[PDB]
Amino acid sequence: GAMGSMERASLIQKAKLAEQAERYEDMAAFMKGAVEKGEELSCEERNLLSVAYKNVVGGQRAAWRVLSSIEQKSNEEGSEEKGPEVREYREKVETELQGVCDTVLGLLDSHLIKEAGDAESRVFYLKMKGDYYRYLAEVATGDDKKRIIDSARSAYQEAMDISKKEMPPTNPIRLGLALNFSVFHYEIANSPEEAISLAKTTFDEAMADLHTLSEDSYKDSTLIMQLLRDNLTLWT
Amino acid sequence: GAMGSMERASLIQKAKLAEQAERYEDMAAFMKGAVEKGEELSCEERNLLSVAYKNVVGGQRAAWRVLSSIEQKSNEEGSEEKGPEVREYREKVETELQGVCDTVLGLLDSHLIKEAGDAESRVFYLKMKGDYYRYLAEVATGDDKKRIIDSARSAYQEAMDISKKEMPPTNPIRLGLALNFSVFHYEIANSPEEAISLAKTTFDEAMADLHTLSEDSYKDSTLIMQLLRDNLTLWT
Amino acid sequence: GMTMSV
Amino acid sequence: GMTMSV
Ligand SMILES: [Cl-]
Ligand SMILES: [Cl-]
Ligand SMILES: [Mg+2]
Ligand SMILES: [Mg+2]
Ligand SMILES: [Mg+2]
Ligand SMILES: [Mg+2]
Repeated sequence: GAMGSMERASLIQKAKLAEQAERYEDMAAFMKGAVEKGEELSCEERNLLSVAYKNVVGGQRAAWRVLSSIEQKSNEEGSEEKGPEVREYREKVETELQGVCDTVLGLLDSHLIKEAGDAESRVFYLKMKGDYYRYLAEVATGDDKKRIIDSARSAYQEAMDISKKEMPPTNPIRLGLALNFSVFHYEIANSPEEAISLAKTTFDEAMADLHTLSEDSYKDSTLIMQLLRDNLTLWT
Repeated sequence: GAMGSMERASLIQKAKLAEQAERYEDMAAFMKGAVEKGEELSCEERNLLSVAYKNVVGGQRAAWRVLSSIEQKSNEEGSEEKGPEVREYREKVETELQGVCDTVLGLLDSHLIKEAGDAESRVFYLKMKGDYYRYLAEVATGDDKKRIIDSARSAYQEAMDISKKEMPPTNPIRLGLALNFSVFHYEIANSPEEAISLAKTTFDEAMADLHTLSEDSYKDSTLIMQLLRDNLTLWT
Repeated sequence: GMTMSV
Repeated sequence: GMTMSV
């Protein structure tokens, strides 16, 4: 790999520089190189990995949705035929997005998840696995769509089981996992009631644990609680 | 080239799709492929080419400035030594930016400019040549910096001479050329008085010609006149 | 309109 | 603060 000759610490340093410069493709490539050094990642390093790929795939998802909307309109009644170009270019972006998801899932499988023993790392990586299978599910249309959906569900469920056993209800990783699994239920699994129930129960349990927290921890937890509330307001 | 197998019209169509999806690297590659078909570009096609590369190089310039600022701070009195990484990564971004500028200049030289006979195309392409030499000048520090600066100046000057002879003072291409040549004087050539004089004279001549225009042309011209005014307000 | 995730 | 170009 092109990062094989660079020191692990230099890759991390450059990932932080790329973030400051909003160069997220570079940031992702640097953190991929750091993961491939084979050492476990610290808390800060895990969040650099997540930030980088979340931004890259976020831009690809936004573009895919623009192009998919155009393609769907072109297939309505009374829409003039414009040839294969819209489909081709949507497919190009889709393939690039799938490739990024496959890359992340490959890093998790070789070998981040199997070496992750602490709840904070294991839940973080399993949430990531659920997230990137969810992104694959958003564009899936063929024979393997059900298996992609179930792979997302399975990863989220394992993360949830650990998080409920090992973390307090206000833990930001636990909260963000529940937020995203709730979105999975609503957007992917056609289960809006499950989505709503999960978001409400997560919010209420966290509310009841806020009294245990410092001011700084209270700020971190309430930030994600507000995202659960935003979704509940959208959905009810 | 990877676009050699795609129809010219399909490349243009996909450039417009990439713009809608804010995929400007794709947009640039599609328009590079369209230029390399060897036919002249229409007005609309020229603006697709310009939009695409302006966005790509604009992001690179913004990142280069972030990294250059960090590098300059690291070389101040009392700054801890952090190794070669900041310089290396600034150099990486700089090299990528130079490569994009070289690509654009290569398209202009092979063979957009030599086939451009109408004032609207010739001035447009010569302004582009000045712009991308200006972007090279922004990062130049070596033996060829003066020659890069003079290449920008020479292209702008030829465009100005044609625009004053062949276009009315309110023509948006003429106005944007003068805006950018004024920025060249202020930021590149260390000539703030020339920058100010050019912007003022351009603004005043355009003001006096507005009465000849339709409502739509008046809107297009006054938009760029306001940018000249913004710079004059910043500079005086 | 936007569904929130993190 | 921003210099305008087009
Ligand atoms: Cl394509
Ligand atoms: Cl580098
Ligand atoms: Mg080493
Ligand atoms: Mg371990
Ligand atoms: Mg043909
Ligand atoms: Mg000609």
